Order: sequence, then C-alpha cells, then structure tokens
Amino acid sequence: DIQMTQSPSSLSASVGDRVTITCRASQDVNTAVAWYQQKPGKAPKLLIYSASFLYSGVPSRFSGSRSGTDFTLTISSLQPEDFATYYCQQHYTTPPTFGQGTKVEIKRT
Amino acid sequence: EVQLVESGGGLVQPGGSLRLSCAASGFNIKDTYIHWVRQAPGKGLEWVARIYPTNGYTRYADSVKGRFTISADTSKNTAYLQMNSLRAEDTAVYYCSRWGGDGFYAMDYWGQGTLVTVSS
Repeated sequence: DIQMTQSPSSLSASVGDRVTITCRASQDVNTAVAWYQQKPGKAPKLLIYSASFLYSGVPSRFSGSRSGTDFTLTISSLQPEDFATYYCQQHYTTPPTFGQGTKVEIKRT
Repeated sequence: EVQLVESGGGLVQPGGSLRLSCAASGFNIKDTYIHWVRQAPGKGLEWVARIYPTNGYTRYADSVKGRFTISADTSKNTAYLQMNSLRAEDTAVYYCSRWGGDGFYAMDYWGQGTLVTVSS
C-alpha cells in the first residue's frame, strides 16, 4: 500500500508518435512493477513485468525502464490499436496498488 | 486454454449479498494465487482479496475486510467471492486474475469482468 502516482491523466497524439507514461512509487518497490493496457469494456492485459520485460506476444514498440522510484513506459510509434488506457501496478507488498491511469487518445483535428 | 471465466453479478440492493465465481481452465487453482480486482464505473482498478488455494491463505483490502470472503474449491478449480453487507460504493466490474507462477508475480491472466450494481 505503496502508492503509484501516474502522469499524465490523458494525452492526445497521432499514429506514429512516440509517447511516454510515468509512475512514481511512493517507496522503494525494487523492480516489482507491471504495466497493463485496457480497452473499454475489456479486461486489463499484461504488457510489461519486472519493470522492463515484455510479456509474450506484446508488440516490440513497448518498453519499460526504471530509475529509482520512477517507472516509465514508452511506446515508440503509436499504432491504431494502442489507443487505450495504461496502468502501472506495484506488487512488492500487499495490497498491490495501481496508478490512476493514462488514456492515450488521438488528436482528432 | 488458460482462461478464467467469471459469473454471479447482478443488481442487488444495499445490505444485500452476492457470490461471484472465477472458474479456472488450462491450469490449476491450487498452484497459483487468485486475485479479485474491481473497477468502479468512473474509476481505476482496485485490488480487493487474494487466496492461495493449496494452503487456504487469504489477504483482503480494508474496504472489503469483514464484508467479503474469498474461497477456493480446488476440485472444481473455481475461486469465489462472497460479498455480504453490500454498500452502494461496491458497484464495480469485478475481475479475478492470477499470478503466473514462480518469481512471476504479475497478473498475466484475467477473467472478462462481472458487474455488480448496488442501488435501491
């Protein structure tokens, strides 16, 4: 019951753009951070575990990194199917706790 | 065929009760930890309880402690969430998931979601 503070709340970008989501752990959580995506009405999907490992089958445009208490997700060239909400999670102790989310939307105009 | 299937949600009035189901398929419940994670309508994901089905170990979030019970039928390969004394605040889509295995404590598989509505 470490809090994960996720920046930003939302962002707008386009197909092809590079994007960076951030989570700050309120305490040291070591490398025990996972990143989930979720599309509306659907269940989360694991993307990254142990702060920087790709889960099977997830697109290589995704990567995680850590620096201290800070965990970052980059998507290097946004594809259509990447416009969804992203959550970080720490699972170092009980309760596992989640960042509040980042909806990644497309700039329309 | 590693999948979790949930069941049991509906409309229920305040101070009512509900038993949700997470039936495992492809692996076995006894081996892993099973989590229930909810998500209120506007909101993000919130962990509620956890159980290790071999030894019977459970942990609960403060919100739920004393109101809910998570249990496991290992023969049936199903976990359960018994939610009694339902407040309007517990309206959410409930998700069970698992920890993959050893040294892999990321929730790698999740069920579809079952919605529990609580109002008059």
